[PDB]
Amino acid sequence: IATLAPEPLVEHKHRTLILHLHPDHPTLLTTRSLGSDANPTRQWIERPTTVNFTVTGEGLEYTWGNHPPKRVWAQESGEGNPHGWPHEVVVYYYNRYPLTTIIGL
Amino acid sequence: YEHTAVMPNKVGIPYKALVERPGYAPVHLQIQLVNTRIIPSTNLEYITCKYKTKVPSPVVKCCGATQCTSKPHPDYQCQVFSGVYPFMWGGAYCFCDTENTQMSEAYVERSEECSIDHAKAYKVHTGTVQAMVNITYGSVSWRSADVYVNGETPAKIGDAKLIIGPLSSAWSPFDNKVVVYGHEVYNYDFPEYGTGKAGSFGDLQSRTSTSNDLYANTNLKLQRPQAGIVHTPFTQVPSGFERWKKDKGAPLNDVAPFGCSIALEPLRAENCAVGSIPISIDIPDAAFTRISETPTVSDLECKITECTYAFDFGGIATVAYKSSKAGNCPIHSPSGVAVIKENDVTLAESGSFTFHFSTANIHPAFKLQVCTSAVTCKGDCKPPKDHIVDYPAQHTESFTSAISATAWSWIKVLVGGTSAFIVLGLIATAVVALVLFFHRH
Repeated sequence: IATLAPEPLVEHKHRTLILHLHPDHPTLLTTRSLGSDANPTRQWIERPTTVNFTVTGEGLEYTWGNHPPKRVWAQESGEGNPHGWPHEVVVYYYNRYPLTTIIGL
Repeated sequence: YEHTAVMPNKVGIPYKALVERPGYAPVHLQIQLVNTRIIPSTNLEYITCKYKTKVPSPVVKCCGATQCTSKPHPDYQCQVFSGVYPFMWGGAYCFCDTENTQMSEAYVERSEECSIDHAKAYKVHTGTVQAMVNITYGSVSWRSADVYVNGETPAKIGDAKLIIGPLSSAWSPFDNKVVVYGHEVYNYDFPEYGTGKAGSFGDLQSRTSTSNDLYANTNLKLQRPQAGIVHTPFTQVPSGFERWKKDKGAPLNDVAPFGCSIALEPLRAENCAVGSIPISIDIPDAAFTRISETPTVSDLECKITECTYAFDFGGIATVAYKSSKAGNCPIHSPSGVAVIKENDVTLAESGSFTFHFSTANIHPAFKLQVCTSAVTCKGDCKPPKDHIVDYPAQHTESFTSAISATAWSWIKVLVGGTSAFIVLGLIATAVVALVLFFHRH
């Protein structure tokens, strides 16, 4: 019999997953991305910390403690609106494609 | 009939296609993968585990001297220590002072935990790829049997032979040397059974778990017993297999790209999502009905009532028809803009039905075919408010999905007025060339 970690508090932002972790033993948290590059992180959590992970449209999978792994995907919500004045069209495509509209303008 | 196409390499998303035999009613075909296992060919060179050095009882011929032969043993050690004068219980061992002999030999062997936990060293080589497909067509229910992913071998599922084509990528997540310890596999190099650096991985190498030949170099050095007691001391470096268990990095099933899940018993790398898979299915001729016994629609008008950007089935559209007769006939959208949730619809004489779809476009300009008749649908969509969800996308994001009508207006204003500015310079250049020529003659 091995210990089970407390459940994290998950909070969602635009292409960002925030995990509030409050362990009572040194606990392993490993994530990877489901794209062409894994970009893997691995760390032992001893004190109550928060970690922000960037989730793209391909996905992200995080394992915390002895829990089964969970997979999350990010939608295309954005911040601006595409229809309207030119100070709103430029802002909307910058939050969606941050590099393409920099060299596209 | 025979229908050949190409499907994406994704597991939970069905591939819907509408076969078109002219003169017969179309048959809705649905192919859905369940597994995708990349199975390389491995051979086991050697295993490794923690050692256990056993010490035989030393001889004490303690008036004179003794010598040893070279017994065949892994990391065998001999020494002779002169003038020890030991002290057992009940007085000293022998009378002869200041000239004695103790051998104290030693020998290294594998432990009894080597049957339970050990690390297997494999060399891989590219092998078969196979998958399990769930299929249906027409009125036939879902029947599934696994196929081989190569463009040669046909498999009979139901009454239809499916030939799953080769994968477009030769990517496999295993390097040429892997270590399988317990539940997870690694990507680690071997010393290849000849060498062992005594502290890293090949301190103890054995070809099989029950094998009789052992390789062992643990730097076993004997030491002189002190102060007149009978015991055999030694010094040696610790086991590198116990050190490898501390320093091993992340396993291959935690750093694999494309979301591969690594299983063990044939050493699969299951459910990767890379490339595309061509298909070729031969459909029986008894699944086609004549077109005189099926509905045929005309006067189709498509209106989209609600559309949402999200990759959940939030798109709804209702169309209006007037069929020739009542019955069932399938629907399909052949373009890559939107996928359709429904397979078939029930018709009447001059009614209307609704279907749910899913698109990644702001303005979906897709068309769909119902009852071998096409109709174009158009509309506008709004972004969703949820930021992170736990299901994959049903659609496919294109390059021009995110461009709206106002962004197309600003591009055409920019492109149109730039070329109109530069043509007016070319027109006015050719105008003054004519009036300068007309001045002379």
